[PDB]
Order: sequence, then C-alpha cells, then structure tokens
Amino acid sequence: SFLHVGAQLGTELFIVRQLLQIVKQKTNQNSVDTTLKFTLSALWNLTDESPTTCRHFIENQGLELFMRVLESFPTESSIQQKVLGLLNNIAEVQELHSELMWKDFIDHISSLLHSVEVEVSYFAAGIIAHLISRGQAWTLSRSQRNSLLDDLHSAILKWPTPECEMVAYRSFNPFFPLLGCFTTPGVQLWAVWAMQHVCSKNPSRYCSMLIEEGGLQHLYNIKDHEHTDPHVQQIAVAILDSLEKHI
Amino acid sequence: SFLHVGAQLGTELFIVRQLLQIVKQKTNQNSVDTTLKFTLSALWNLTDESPTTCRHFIENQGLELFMRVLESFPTESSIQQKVLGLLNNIAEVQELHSELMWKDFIDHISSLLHSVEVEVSYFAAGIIAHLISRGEQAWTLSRSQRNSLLDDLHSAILKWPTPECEMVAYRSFNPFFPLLGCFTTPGVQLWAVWAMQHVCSKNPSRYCSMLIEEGGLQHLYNIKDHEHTDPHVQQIAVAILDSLE
Repeated sequence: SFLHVGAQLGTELFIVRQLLQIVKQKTNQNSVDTTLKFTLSALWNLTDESPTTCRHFIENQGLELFMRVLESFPTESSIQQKVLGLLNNIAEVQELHSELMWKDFIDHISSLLHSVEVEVSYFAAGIIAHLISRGQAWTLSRSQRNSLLDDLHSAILKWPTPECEMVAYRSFNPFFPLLGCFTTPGVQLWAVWAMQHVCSKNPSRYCSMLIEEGGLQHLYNIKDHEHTDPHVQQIAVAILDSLEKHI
Repeated sequence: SFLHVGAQLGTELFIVRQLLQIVKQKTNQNSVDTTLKFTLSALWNLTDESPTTCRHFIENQGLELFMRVLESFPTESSIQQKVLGLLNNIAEVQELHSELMWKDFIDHISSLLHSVEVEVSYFAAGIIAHLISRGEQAWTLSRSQRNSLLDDLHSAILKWPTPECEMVAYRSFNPFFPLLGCFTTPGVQLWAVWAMQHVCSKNPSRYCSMLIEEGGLQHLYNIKDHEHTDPHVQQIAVAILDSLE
C-alpha cells in the first residue's frame, strides 16, 4: 500500500531535497565520509534520464552547493567524479542549458578537464561536450568556447585506457546528437571515445544496446563524410570493426 | 549516466537508511515537523510491493524505531497512520513474518486496533489479519492472544464508519487474495473484503477494473458459493460482486 495515487513523485523530490541537505552539512564539516560519497552517488543515480529531478536539483540551488563541494575537496577524486557525473546528467537536458551558463561553473569544469585522473576529466569533458553541443545559446565568452573545444580535443587524446568501467549507461541516445556535430571535432571525439570505452569494458551489455538503438548508423555516417577529423574517424572505425564481429 | 550497473539498489537502500535516521532524529526531539511525516510517507511508499526494502527496514532496526515513534506520539493521527501503513506493507511479506512476532509489537498493534479513527485502526487490522492468516503453528507467541485477536479484528471492522477522503492506495490486490481463502479465520476474510469494497467504492474507475483483471472476481465468488462461510464476510463479498457486475 501507499498513501494515495501519485504520491511517489512528491517523496522523490523530497528525497532529493534531503540528500542536498546532507551534502551541505557534510561540506560544512569538511567530512569526506562514506555517507557523503553514498549521497553523491544517490544524487547522480537519481538524475539518470530524469529531467524533472535535474530541474528540482537546480531549483533547490543544488549546483551552487556542488560548486562549493568541488572547492572544499579539491584533491578528492571520488567526490569530484560523482559531482561531475550528476552535472553531466544535467548537461544532457536541453531545457536547463540556460542555468549552467555561469562562468564560475564553466571555470571549474575547465579546470577539472585537466585532471590527471581520467575518471574525473572524462565527466568534465562530457559536460563540456554537451554544452558546446547547442551551437549559439552560449550566453558567455566565446573566447572560452573556442578555448574549451580545443582543450576538449587535446585532453581526450591524452587519456589512457581506464582500469575499471568509470560509468554506466542505460541508453546511448544522448550521444547521438553529439555525433552529428562535424563542425566541432572535440564533441564527437568525446562521444566516440566514451562509446568505445564502455563497449570495450562491457561488450556483453553495451554492444547489443549500441546496435539496437541504431548507433552503428551515426558511426557509419562519420566513417566517410570526408570532412571528418582523423582522430574521431579512427575511433569510429575501431568501434565499427569491433561491433561488426559481435553480430 | 550513473555510478555502475546495479547501483540503483544500493542507492535506494541508502535512502531507506537515511530516512530512518531522520525519523530517529525527529523522535529524539519531540518534533512533529513537516519533514518527519514526509519522511514517513517516503518510507511507506518505498516499502510498497518491495520485499527488499522492507527487509532492509527490518535489518536497520526499523521496527523498534517505529514503535518508539508510536509510543512517543500517541495522539498524532497522520504519524500513526503512516507508521502502521508501512508496517502493513511489511506484514504482507511472508519471509519477514517471524520478525513481527515481537510481544510489545503485537500488544501495541492490538491497542491501535481498537482506535476509532479509522485511518489508524485500518492499518493495524491489516497487520493483524496478515499475521494470523499464516496459520497457528506460525504464531510463535501467546495463542490466547492469537485466538482473541481473530475475534477482536472481526468486531473492530464491524464498528467502522466508511472513510471520507483518500485513506490508502494500492498498485495491485494480489496481497489480499490469500486472505480471501482463510475460511478458518473469518476476521482475515472480512478485513480483506472490507478493504476491497472501500477502495472499489471510492475509486471505482481504477480499483474495480484492477480487481477484475487480477482475477479477484473468482475469489470473492468462491466465497459466495462456498457454503459454511461467515455471514458478515458473505454479505460484504456478494455486495462487492453485485456492482462488480
């Protein structure tokens, strides 16, 4: 049983509010705790493919609090990873691209792109790619826009093969618009690198999902559009020549 | 994106633990805040049709905490309602039966069984019905209290006025159907059909079609043509049927 019909969304948003409360309080104590990491993971999971909870997170000034946690734990790679994963989920929601147009946020993301932990800079790069995705809606410095595109492209190619699988996905759909951005080599470079990574680590899961959602097409279109970045093209053909073996 | 595969289960159980922490906090303080009852509703909803988070609730001392909530706020309508609703969700899980066989627990539930605010006695009755529905040997406590409760349940339901606004909601009637077959213990049957009738009379657009699609017509109707059935139970059952037509 439960209280009444439709009562679960209210409790979901209430849970988001209370998790933000625990984040704020653990930040005030400077307590990198097991419960703090669990709370950041919970927030990250709840924002997965749910723009309503992303909007509730933003409307409860969650991103300001996440800037604060980034600044109060500058060396904690796990904290940064979970924070940036949630912020990536937000960067995927087009209706809220407006409220990530804030230079303190963009500055912290650009700084975290140069982390020597690929588990951190990967999500920094994802945020960056999904923000440059929108052509300009830029609302800020075009200096910083061009700078961060170039930095995206360089940083991706400086990445090693990760040890674990740094992330999970239930759908490759948010990657498909980033694959058509032939104008922005870094964005599709991040997309192709991430898909390659997840199928290389977990083919059992993501090969079937990548083919079923029609992504082999986006890859094949990149394959011989002659206005393609050699690096993006090489990653695309590698993904194809691995996904072709698996039916 | 999310942390890793299967992380959603860990996140949900962590949420259960933290909500229980908020409950213990606002019970140590005698603070009946908005967030306390919202936490109670959140826990209640998370326990709906999910044996897993109910098991986690029990494993995180949730039973003792909830009865501390009961003993510290004996006048609070919504608080007792939500507590007893979550415990009703626990009671429908057979594997956790032995956990609810606590003496003080059954005592408090039998006390709240006789409360006149139906929003409370209803869920207390649900707990007791599900408990003694599982047989005599399964009752590891005072059998005197068991065979007294299967009468006090019957009596408490007959004295019930019909509720006003939304008291409860269900996603499926499947936990009720095993109760409908307890001809040996007619209080269980009577609670089951009374609940079905109430929810089908206030929200017929949802619940009667749900009841038919889940095949409850056949159980109510078995009660119909099963002779030697309790007269109150039979009355309510044929009543549900005659407009389920």
